[PDB]
Amino acid sequence: CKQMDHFVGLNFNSNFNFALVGHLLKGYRHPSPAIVARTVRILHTLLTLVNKHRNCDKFEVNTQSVAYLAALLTVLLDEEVLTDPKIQALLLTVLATLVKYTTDEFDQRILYEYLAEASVVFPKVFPVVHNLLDSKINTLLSLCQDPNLLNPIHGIVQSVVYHEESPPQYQTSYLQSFGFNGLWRFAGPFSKQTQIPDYAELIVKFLDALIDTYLP
Amino acid sequence: HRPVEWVQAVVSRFDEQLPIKTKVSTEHNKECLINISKYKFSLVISGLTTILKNVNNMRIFGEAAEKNLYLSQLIILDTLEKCLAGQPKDTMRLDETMLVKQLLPEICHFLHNQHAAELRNSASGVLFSLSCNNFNAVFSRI
Repeated sequence: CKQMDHFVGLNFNSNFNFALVGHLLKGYRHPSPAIVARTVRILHTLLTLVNKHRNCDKFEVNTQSVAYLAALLTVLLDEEVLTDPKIQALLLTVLATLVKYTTDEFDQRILYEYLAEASVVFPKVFPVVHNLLDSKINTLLSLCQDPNLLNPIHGIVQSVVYHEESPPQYQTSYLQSFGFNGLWRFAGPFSKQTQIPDYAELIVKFLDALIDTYLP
Repeated sequence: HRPVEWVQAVVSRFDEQLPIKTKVSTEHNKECLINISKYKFSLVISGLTTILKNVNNMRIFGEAAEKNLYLSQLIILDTLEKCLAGQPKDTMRLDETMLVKQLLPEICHFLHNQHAAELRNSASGVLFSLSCNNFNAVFSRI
């Protein structure tokens, strides 16, 4: 099971809890809304269990429960509860992937407010996801006319241009460093090619592993 | 760096918000130009001065000249007012670089019919805000 995490780019050994969320992120891109309801039901039931591991931590932010809240903020960001460079980058990638594919204006605004809050709060990890929303922000500044929409966008631009002067200690390739590359690849829309990919061949061996360990 | 090139798209949006070429978006765009000009200054002033040079050289035959030029010159000049009064306070030498490209549009303004008079006040205020730093270039020219 090492080999599949190289190809899908989500490593369970690097971070279990964010990688399961990143697997469930494609449920929001399903054509059926019932599947979306099942997806958020999975997220809530997982949230209850990961807070049941701790003592009465249901709907309070802690590191073993941050990612689900990210996946639940579409349907805070304290610096002292986590104090980790990787977790900020992972949550920021989760938020940016929740931005780029959704076309709901209310979801866009409620994510841009938390994004502009994160730009002021976390400038040190902000050039990581910067090219990912570069595709959106260029069209948003040029065409969009809602001041409530552009004001967090404007705050993002002011936060970027103020803190640009430092060299990138965490650039875009940092995601590739700890084996969590291509989170945006998995959370994208369905391809509609209806073609099985290549890596499923490896998954075949995965299945023929499991049987040989479990029946006898 | 090259994703931060959105400031040029902001400049192009300011071009599309010109009367010669939604008003809340124009106000937010102008305020964002002033807010960027505090930190990143040379790109904003370079873009805005290419804008004013372009507005100077277009569209003379219509009445769109005597109304849209009349409004847009005040728009460009008061954005320059709030940019230069946004405290840059650093030389970044540019003596022959861009200030030389400033002063010939400036004497194009106040070298010398009814619409001219209040433009002269705004251009004089622009020179007043501009000559708080780099007095040596205009002193050498005079």
